[PDB]
Amino acid sequence: FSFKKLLDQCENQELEAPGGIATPPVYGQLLALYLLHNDMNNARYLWKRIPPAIKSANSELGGIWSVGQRIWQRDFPGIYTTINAHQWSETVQPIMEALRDATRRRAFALVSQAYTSIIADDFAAFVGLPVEEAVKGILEQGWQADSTTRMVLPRKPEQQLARLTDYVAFLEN
Amino acid sequence: NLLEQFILLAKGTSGSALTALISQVLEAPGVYVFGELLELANVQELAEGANAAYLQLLNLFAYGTYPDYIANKESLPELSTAQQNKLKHLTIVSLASRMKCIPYSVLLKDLEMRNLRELEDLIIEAVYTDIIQGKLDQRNQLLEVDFCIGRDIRKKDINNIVKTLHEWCDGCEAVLLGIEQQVLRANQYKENHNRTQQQVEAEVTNIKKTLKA
Amino acid sequence: AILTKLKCAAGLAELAARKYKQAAKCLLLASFDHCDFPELLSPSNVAIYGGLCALATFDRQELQRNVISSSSFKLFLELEPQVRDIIFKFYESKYASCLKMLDEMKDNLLLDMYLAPHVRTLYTQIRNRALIQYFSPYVSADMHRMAAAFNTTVAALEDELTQLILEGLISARVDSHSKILYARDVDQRSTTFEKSLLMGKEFQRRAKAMMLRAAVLRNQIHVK
Amino acid sequence: SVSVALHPLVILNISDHWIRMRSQEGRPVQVIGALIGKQEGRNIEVMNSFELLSHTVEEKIIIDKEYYYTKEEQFKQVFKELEFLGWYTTGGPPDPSDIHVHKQVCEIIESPLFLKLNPMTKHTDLPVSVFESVIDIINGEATMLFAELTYTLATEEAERIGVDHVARMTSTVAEHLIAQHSAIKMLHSRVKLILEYVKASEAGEVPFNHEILREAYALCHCLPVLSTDKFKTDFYDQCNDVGLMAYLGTITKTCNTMNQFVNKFNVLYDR
Amino acid sequence: SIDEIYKYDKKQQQEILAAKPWTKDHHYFKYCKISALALLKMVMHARSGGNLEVMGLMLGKVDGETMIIMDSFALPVETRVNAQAAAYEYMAAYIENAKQVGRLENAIGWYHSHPGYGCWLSGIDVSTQMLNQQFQEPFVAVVIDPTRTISAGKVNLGAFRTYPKGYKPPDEGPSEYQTIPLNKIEDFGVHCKQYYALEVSYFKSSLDRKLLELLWNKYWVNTLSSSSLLTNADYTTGQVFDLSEKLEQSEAQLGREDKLAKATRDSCKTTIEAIHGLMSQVIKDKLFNQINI
Amino acid sequence: QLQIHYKVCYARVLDYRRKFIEAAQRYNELSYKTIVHESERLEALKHALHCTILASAGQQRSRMLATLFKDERCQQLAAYGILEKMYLDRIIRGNQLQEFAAMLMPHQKATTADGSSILDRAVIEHNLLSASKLYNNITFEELGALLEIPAAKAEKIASQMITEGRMNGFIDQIDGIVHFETREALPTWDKQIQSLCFQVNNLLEKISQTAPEWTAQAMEAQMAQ
Amino acid sequence: FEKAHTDFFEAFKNYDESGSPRRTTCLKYLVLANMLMKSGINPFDSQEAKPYKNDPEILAMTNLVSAYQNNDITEFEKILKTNHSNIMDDPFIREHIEELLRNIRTQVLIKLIKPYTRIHIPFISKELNIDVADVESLLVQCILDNTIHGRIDQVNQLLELDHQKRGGARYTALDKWTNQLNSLNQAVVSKLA
Amino acid sequence: SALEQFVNSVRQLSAQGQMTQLCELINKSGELLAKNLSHLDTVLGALDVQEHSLGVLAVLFVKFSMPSVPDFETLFSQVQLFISTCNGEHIRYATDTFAGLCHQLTNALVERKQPLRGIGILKQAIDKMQMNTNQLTSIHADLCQLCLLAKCFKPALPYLDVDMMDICKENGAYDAKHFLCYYYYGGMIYTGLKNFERALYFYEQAITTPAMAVSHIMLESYKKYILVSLILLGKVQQLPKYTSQIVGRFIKPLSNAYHELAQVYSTNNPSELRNLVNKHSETFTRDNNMGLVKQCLSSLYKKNIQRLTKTFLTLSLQDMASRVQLSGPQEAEKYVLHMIEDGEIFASINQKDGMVSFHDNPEKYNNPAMLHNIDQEMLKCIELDERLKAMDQEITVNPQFVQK
Ligand SMILES: N#Cc1ccc([C@H]2[C@@H](O)CCCc3cncn32)c(-c2ccccc2)c1
Ligand SMILES: [Zn+2]
Repeated sequence: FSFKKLLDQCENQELEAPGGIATPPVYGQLLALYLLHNDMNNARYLWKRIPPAIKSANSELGGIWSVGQRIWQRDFPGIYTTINAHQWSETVQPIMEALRDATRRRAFALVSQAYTSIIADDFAAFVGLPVEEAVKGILEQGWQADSTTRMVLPRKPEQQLARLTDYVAFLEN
Repeated sequence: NLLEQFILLAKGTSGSALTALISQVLEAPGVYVFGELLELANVQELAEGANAAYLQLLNLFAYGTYPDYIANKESLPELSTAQQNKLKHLTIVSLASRMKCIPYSVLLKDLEMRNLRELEDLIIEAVYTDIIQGKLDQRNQLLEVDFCIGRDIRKKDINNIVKTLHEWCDGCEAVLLGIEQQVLRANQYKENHNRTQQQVEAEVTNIKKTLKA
Repeated sequence: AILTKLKCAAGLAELAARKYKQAAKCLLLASFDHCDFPELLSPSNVAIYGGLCALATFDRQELQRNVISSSSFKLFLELEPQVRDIIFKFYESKYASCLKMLDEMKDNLLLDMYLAPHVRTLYTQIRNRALIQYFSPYVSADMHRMAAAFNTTVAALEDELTQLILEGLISARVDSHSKILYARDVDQRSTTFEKSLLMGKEFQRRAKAMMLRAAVLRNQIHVK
Repeated sequence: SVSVALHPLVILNISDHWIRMRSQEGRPVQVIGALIGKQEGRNIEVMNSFELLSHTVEEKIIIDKEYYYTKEEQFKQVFKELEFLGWYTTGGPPDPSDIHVHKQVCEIIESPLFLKLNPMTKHTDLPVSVFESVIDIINGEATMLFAELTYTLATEEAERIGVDHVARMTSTVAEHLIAQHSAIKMLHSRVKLILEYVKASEAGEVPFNHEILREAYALCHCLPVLSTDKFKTDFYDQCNDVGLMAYLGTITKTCNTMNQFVNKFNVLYDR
Repeated sequence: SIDEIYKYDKKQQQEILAAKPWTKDHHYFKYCKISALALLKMVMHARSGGNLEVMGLMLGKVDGETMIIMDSFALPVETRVNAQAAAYEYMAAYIENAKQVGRLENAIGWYHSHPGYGCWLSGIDVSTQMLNQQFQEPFVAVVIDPTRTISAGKVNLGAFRTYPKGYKPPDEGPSEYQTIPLNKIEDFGVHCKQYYALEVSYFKSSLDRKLLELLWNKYWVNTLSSSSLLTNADYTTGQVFDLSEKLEQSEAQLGREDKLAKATRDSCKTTIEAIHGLMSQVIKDKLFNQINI
Repeated sequence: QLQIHYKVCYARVLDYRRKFIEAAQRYNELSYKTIVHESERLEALKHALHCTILASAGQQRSRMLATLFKDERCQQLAAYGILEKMYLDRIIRGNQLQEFAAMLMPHQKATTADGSSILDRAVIEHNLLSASKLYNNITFEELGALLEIPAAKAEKIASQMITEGRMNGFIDQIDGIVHFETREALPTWDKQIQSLCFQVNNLLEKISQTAPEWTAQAMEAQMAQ
Repeated sequence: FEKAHTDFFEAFKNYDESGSPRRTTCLKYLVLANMLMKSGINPFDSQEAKPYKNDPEILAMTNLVSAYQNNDITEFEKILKTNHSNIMDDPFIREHIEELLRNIRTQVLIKLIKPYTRIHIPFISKELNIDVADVESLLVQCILDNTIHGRIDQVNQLLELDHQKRGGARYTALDKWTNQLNSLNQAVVSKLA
Repeated sequence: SALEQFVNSVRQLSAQGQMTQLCELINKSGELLAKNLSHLDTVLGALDVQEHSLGVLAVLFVKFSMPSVPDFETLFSQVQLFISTCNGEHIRYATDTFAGLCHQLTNALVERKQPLRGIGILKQAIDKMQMNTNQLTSIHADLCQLCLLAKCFKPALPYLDVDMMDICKENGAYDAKHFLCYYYYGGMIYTGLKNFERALYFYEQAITTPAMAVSHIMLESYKKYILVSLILLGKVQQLPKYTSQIVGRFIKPLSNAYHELAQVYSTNNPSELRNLVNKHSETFTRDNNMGLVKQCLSSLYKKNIQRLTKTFLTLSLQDMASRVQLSGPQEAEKYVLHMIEDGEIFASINQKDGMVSFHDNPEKYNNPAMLHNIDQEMLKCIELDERLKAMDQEITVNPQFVQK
């Protein structure tokens, strides 16, 4: 829940903006949180609205935007590749290692709900894990992975009386 | 009654006659509750002696089930076929007390039954003795029990009766309170609507009478 | 001889007007004995026109009542055995032979100056009605013995009954993996709920729009 | 043995018959009549009744059979699917005279029922009592005896509404949740008294009744009532049907209000 | 005591009938008292007919400006003015048998059912009642709606007395609203001014009072174990069909006396009945389905 | 003797002529004759009861079954087990029916008389109605095992009896399932609520009579005051 | 077929005072046209048929009529097989034999599908004594004529019969209400043009 | 000095009531010509914190020549403080000058290219001037324009998600430019957030406005409405019957590239649509709504795939790509996967044999969640009816309505 509060605080701080321009750490945190919450429209608009001078003086924003571009193209291998290509002073890392976990859960849910059968290599690329790791991990949920054909088989996952009295009171006046 | 007849035959008997009468009670069809005979001090005095197992056997037919006898077959006296059938009927009743849709697998495992025909024959037997009333769903492999008799209760099982009845009374009180509150709210809504309508009409009449000047 | 001539003239006029059902209805009531029109219609042409138009537009009950179990028209179909065979094979659910004879007589029908403009659409309607009548008794067809019951192949069959389903004439779904035409009937409760919720959504949207319009007209907002 | 379902209309018939005769002759007299209904398998359902003409000769009541047959044809004209089920009278426990009248009624149908009402009663439950006739061989003699049957009150929705209307003798939400309130009050009082008896037996103020507490435990086991998944699906089906009906009614009401507002707007602002 | 009404005074009845004050006053009869037994009898007879109209007679007596019904019996009668003329023999035989078994009260009116379309007098009912007040005077016409009795949980009953041909009453047009279907709205509108509705009250004796009080001790089960949404289900669909037709007519009027308001009233009635049924179901679920461990 | 000797001969002739229900009625009538030598009344009652085989299912026979069931003297008869199951609509197994047939007599034991045995067919159709009250649905080779007939014969009999209106249900041949009455969820909910409230009423009534006044009326006054 | 039946009856009753060897043929034609309409129900029970039906010049025809009214496929085809040389020999009888058989196979089949909700087509083939191709043809013809209310699963080769009737009258009413609300709601809003 | 006497009279009128006299005295401008205008700006805020110093800031911002102030820094600071502490209803007496000051600030920020710097100011000015949230002011258009030029679309969302029931008159003023600007800019803000359902509504309300001339905002809103309707729906939604005849007589001919795009869109040919886009690429980029035209190109493919669900129970990837003109089973599979993820389709992918399988809607209305949804719709309808009844009752008590 701290991620939502940090996002709100960063948005408010960028709105305060003594000069219209926020500090580059706040820009990076806001972009990382936008990527984390899978909100790509606001992330892209933040990228366009970041001044070019801030971009040139802060090369980290390029890495966060490369990860965002990978997310925009729905390129999960690219997402995992670009996430593990950058580091900073533990203000974007907590919200970017948490981005990887959210991306992995998203990929798992997408494969579960979209595929009745997916190749082991494709599933491993989706979850960003080694093939044998991905196949072994689906053990207690029963995904019926098969050898030789290398085909996985994803599995799909009061006050009512007051309301009714309100409805009748409305209808009868 | 049938159990009351056996109690009158155990007023003074003790020893081997008591065990013979206990076996007759457990075998005679139609009697599926044994608490009145179990509470007798004469019967309870069997807890010490050679016939103690017999008393425990009665405690199996009043509070225990068939799996409780399978695990203690050596300790208990060798049951007759009729007594085993009665114990299976009581196990069906006990299962029906906690769930109203008993899977066939649970009945097969608990009653140590061989196949589906034998189990359903036993269930039909239990229905014909009026201790349970329900229907057999072969396709879904269920026994939907509509009614079942109340088995015997220990002195520690009366607390559950009090708990359930207290919860039911609290639910009834809450429902009545909600009904009264909803009646009050509906009446308030109706009176407020009528008051606002009459106030609007009065304002319109005042404006109309002012417009005539 | 006078009523028959009027019926034939009306049927021909409504055939030229591309109203095939009425043309069939007027040409079916003609009498064989009173049919001698060297300037209007030959008896064979009456049979061909009536049979083709009825096969195109009449449903099963009407076709049986008016063409198959009518003693007046039986004489006309005696002149043209091919049309009678086509009609009776359509009724008896023998579509391969019926469509084969229709295709065989297509060339001769295209030289008829009064039916040639209508041959294409009449054949299209006949084939569509045959396709509808084939799947009517089936909850699950085979798309085989069906691509054979018609002249086409399985792929051309998918092309045909995809547009038939899209047009709403056949309420079905084609499974292209196993190549089977399944019948989907309705989910009446779900459709009712969906349509009611959609109506409520549009009602709320246009009520908000009308409230904004009332605010606009109240303040006399306009572009000058 | 049979299972009897009794309609309250029969009870009202008998009570009105007794009241009319008592008012007509000044003193309370015993009334005799017929009970009709439907028998399906072992289930008897008594749903109507009509008065029977009886003559007291010497010290014995004889049922006029000709009048019974004319009335049987009369009620066959209107109730085409109702059959003669038995007879009814008023009084206390079944008297020896009731045996005589039941023997007379047995000449009409094979196994009649016998209803008895107690207009002058002291207990707090319904004085209706139903019996069936049995023949017992005692000391080498065939004697008629009455075996009491257990009856339930047959439910018809119109009958329930009429009985509630004639028993109560008096916002739509408030009027609706007063019929619910009374039944819930009765259920709550009964459950509370049962709970108090159980608590008294537990701590110890009344003799330990094994049977009563066994029935109490069975009653506790009867809850919840039909908590299966199919029941939940059906319940939410009904809830959603009523919700869609409410949504459509609300849309209609809002359309009417919007029409009134549009009319007023067009009148005020000249359009 | 409440048993005074059940005592029949033949001499007083003959004197009142000889006096016949109702031939002078035109709105003489203002009240209709119906016994509990008679009301129940007509209710069961009306419900037993299903969707088909049923009719019977009801016996009673006049007291002051009140018509009192003691009992009611069905008629084998099954459009037709004075349809009881086809069952005169049944009426006479029933009257004779009733007099044999101590039913000293003579015929006071006729009742018939209006399944699902309100309690009023149609054109045929007005003619029948007008003929009845010429010969069988005094006479009152009771109309029962069993389907709406089920749906609303309230006895839908109405006693009416017509006006003679050639008499215009002093308006009396408050017109308490009643949902009349689109097919029966024209007859109701045409003939609404040719009759007036008596005030209906009910009574019971001491024995009926005691028996109902004791029967309620075991009759509360049926109140708490009944579903209204399932019994009067086909009635609601017919009401929705009629309401949609009314909405169509109201929209046509909008395109052109405020049919939209009447359609809204009908929709509100139907929807309120449905929500009442749902409230009963929710109460039952709370009482019996929420005692789980 | 007088005229009862004629009645016995008449009932015997009615038995021979296959006049089942009339013979049962006559035998029941002379079973109550006081002037007979006691045990002969038991023989007349047994002969009246032995019209479970000689009988056509309907209304006149069901009333006779009820009359015999309400007899305390029928408990001494070996056919009582057949009677109680036939009146209460219970499954009659093979051994008990075979014993009943064994204690019959050759003319009552009409070998074919319709094709298969006339009594065995009636028992099979009786066990199939009685199985429709214990099962929501039953497969073949289980209904056939229950009635001790081949699965094909069980399906044929059930199908023939469904069309003739004698029983409600339908057959699914693909799964081999006979489906009996449906018993939908909400009417069952109402019935179970009514049964639970009946239990509440019965418990209240029983408490008020094993402890009259005392706790019963004391607590009734306590809650109402 | 009705007028043919009456004409043949009149010919049979009027041909007694003339040529002998064409009296039985007219009776055969009369009973053929009687059972061809499948509604005559006029077996040899008629009193005027005593002189020429009691005498067994023809007997297989009486059994054929009895089987036709009894809807017995086995008996009908047995009389057509064992009792030869007096039924199939007539060219007039033969051309209506196949119409007669299909008349009874339809009536047996209607009775067979009544208790079922899903019935195998090989089962119907064994019951009607006709192979599965003509079983499916007869089912298609019956379903098209609204005679049988069911549908053929061709891949599994089984007839599914419409037995469940969910309450749809409520949903049609709700749909009409929704459509009227959709039309009325627009009409109200357009008044504020 | 005149300024001292005017300040004294302003202070006297404040806290003494009679706000009409105060507004009349402030309306007596033209004496604020002295360039000491800042000395009296901080001598009156002690009591009745800010109702004065609003015409002062107005005349400061309408000085024509750039606020001499450092860039304007100082004037911006005073205006921000004024908006922060103008204590609500005091400035509502003169609400045309408040909106005018907001317009001046918005124009100054737009000219110097820092709109975000004033995005948060207008949020304070909107809710401190409107009577309720359902009241459209002229600062709504300014806020939308600032949130549009400086691409921060989220601050404007609370001011766009509320449906407007009343429109502020603002002592005259409030031309139709503010209404059209607000609805056009809200439509473009929703379009950027891909809320096409509400963007279409906003665009429609822009075109619906009564008009006797041709507005540039009206034409742009119509042209974007066509595209948004082609994206959200498969066709161009029919405009309301009450739209002014100007849009169908001038704006429709002036928008022919978009009508041709809709016409070629009605035929389900992606190649034809791409050819049309390349043909009119000059007008789509000049109108600056290119990339929304490409969204129509992308949505045509989704429309084609959504049509396969109405005919096919199961299809291959290869022949699906053939049907929708995707040229490859892999692209078809990626399209299906994206549509499944977005919820636009109910389908499954089986690459053992390369098959898409189209399912029905799993929503059967037998769950408490649908009960909650229907209750939410019921509540919205009930509040709609309550608003309609309130307006009805307020019209009824109007003396003008009673007189006629
Ligand atoms: N006396 C008189 C009488 C008059 C009318 C009717 C019927 C009849 O007209 C048909 C429908 C219209 C209608 C409304 N109320 C009654 N009716 C009937 C009637 C009553 C029950 C059964 C058959 C006829 C009797
Ligand atoms: Zn009427």
